[PDB]
Amino acid sequence: SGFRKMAFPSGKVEGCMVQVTCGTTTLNGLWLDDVVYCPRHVICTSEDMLNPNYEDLLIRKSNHNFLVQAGNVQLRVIGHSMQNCVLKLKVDTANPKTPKYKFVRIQPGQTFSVLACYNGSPSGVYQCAMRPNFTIKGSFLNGSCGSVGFNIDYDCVSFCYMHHMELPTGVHAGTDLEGNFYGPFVDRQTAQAAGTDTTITVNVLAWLYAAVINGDRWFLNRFTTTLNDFNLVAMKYNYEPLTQDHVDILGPLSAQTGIAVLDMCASLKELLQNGMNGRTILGSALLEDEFTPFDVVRQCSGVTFQ
Amino acid sequence: SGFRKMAFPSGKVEGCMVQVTCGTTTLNGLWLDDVVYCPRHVICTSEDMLNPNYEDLLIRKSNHNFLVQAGNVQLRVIGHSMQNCVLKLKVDTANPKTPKYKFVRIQPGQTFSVLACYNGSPSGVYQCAMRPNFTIKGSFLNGSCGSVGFNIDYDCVSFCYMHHMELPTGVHAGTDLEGNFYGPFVDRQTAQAAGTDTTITVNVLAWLYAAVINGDRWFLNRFTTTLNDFNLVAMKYNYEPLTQDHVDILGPLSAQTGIAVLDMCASLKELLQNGMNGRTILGSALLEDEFTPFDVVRQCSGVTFQ
Ligand SMILES: *[C@H](O)[C@H](C[C@@H]1CCNC1=O)NC(=O)[C@H](CC(C)C)NC(=O)c1cc2ccccc2[nH]1
Ligand SMILES: *[C@H](O)[C@H](C[C@@H]1CCNC1=O)NC(=O)[C@H](CC(C)C)NC(=O)c1cc2ccccc2[nH]1
Repeated sequence: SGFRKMAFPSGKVEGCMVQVTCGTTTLNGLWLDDVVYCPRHVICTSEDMLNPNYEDLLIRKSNHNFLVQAGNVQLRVIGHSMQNCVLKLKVDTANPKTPKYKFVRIQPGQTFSVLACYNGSPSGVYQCAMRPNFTIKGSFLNGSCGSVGFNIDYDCVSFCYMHHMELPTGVHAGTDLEGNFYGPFVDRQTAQAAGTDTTITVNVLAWLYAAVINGDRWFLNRFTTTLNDFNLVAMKYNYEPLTQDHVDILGPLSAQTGIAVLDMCASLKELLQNGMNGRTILGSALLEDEFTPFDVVRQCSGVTFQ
Repeated sequence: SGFRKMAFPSGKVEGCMVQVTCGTTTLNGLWLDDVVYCPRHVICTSEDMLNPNYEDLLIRKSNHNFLVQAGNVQLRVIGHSMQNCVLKLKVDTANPKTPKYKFVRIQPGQTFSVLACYNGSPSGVYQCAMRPNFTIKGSFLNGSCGSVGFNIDYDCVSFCYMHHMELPTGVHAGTDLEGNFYGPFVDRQTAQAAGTDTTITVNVLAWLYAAVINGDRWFLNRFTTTLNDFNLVAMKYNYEPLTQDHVDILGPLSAQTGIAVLDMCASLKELLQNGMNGRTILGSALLEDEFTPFDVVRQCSGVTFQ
């Protein structure tokens, strides 16, 4: 029993982190096979960062300009290219610790583990969700760029995120491993807006199911509702609209608990309309939206990887 | 910027987890050098667990009764002993992945990372605090026993916790790596009480400092207070009393932020007396007590390990 925000074990990713230095800027890169991947803004001076012409800046660079260090060892750069907002450095040595991996672009509302790194050394791990507005609520300081987000499926690491930026609102933005930003952001030193941060309704419902499974049922009420009526409440509270595919997703959880999705929608409606009256659910005084249905199932049925 | 519950990278510990089977009971063991450590209740039948005589039960066991599997490989048990509530199995093979390690017994209020495991395979990692009442608020199912808690200091893994039990209240109990329980608990299948769960006052203050550092300052008030007066509020709210050593601990954070500890105590007093008025601090509608001063500093100054 019990329900916690849980990250994937981080050992397969730890072995892939390197340090990348160009001039004075140091950040993290990901070393898979004979390629190191890092944020292209590593080539920027403090001045360049305001309005960079990355193509011109990259032109002035040669292989030997890039110091790629994996521990106390220097890798030899034999090639470089820019892909969207990521730099790919070709090196002469395949990473002997390369795990089975793929690059994926995750959808809003999905979760992943971040391995927060500095100077190519892992610092810590935590779980994040890609918000509907394509930001994450992380913990990142200067030096953290190039830290990656990932899921583990079997023995296969799916990399989905590389860290680039912090927004004025204190949230975080970055790219997939092909260098395309999640959301509207650009890699330039300007204050940028993510827009309204809507709540991941399906995730909240998953978490309510988790609560029930774990014996917290006080918020269950006598009422039911309809999708359209529920959503008419959702919209008001900046909740993502609930689709029928969302209902299909929640199906196993509904089935395991004996509680209809629309009944749970009704209980949620009351919580939105009434708040929680200074009570808690799974130790929180707020509705939590950063667990997927999958996350709930896996944690409530003790799934593993290796 | 940003502040998250963060675990240590788990790679050095992943390589130390094995599976231990005796009869039908399977759980996790920790494989360091030529010794595997696991909960002694692995030797129990469902019946035995009610009122076990571990010495008698262990007598009926021989080396060959213990199946220790590290991946698809069986280790050879050449010796067994009981130390308090932990079994030590001597095996013929030193773990080639043994990290630099020590066993420590942590104090109430300190944090550690849990690597939650099933069948000797890591499932996930999260941060916990040892509560004043010697429990932790984890996520553990049947099969999780033998999962370990740890800190990383440099390249040295300090193991501090092994999982044994879930209490009626849904919290968790276990031992140090010498097999002495944290708290009053015993390894028998009886409902056991942890007693009043007091709040780690010094940790709450650390977290308020973290909030300030991160720009959330709304709860700062115009007032100051004294230790004795503050504590007279603490006691009422089941907060651990604040000592002067606690003040010394918070010294750097006070110093970095320009906010006196007793001023912060005053702000805390108002929050205890007034609540939060449906506002949040670092994304929480509750006062958080599972970050140490050290945790705050390290996360706010990006400390690393490898
Ligand atoms: C890379 O390590 C670093 C990560 C951030 C530093 C603080 N927290 C972080 O997550 N990224 C940057 O420093 C980037 C670099 C640009 C060129 C992509 N800049 C920003 O995050 C940035 C610039 C800026 C300007 C106004 C308001 C916010 C803001 N954020
Ligand atoms: C070991 O994997 C297992 C871990 C718990 C199962 C559910 N969640 C857990 O964290 N530990 C046990 O099953 C132990 C075994 C005893 C012999 C030490 N038993 C309990 O946790 C237990 C027994 C019991 C009886 C009444 C109320 C609570 C309670 N918990």
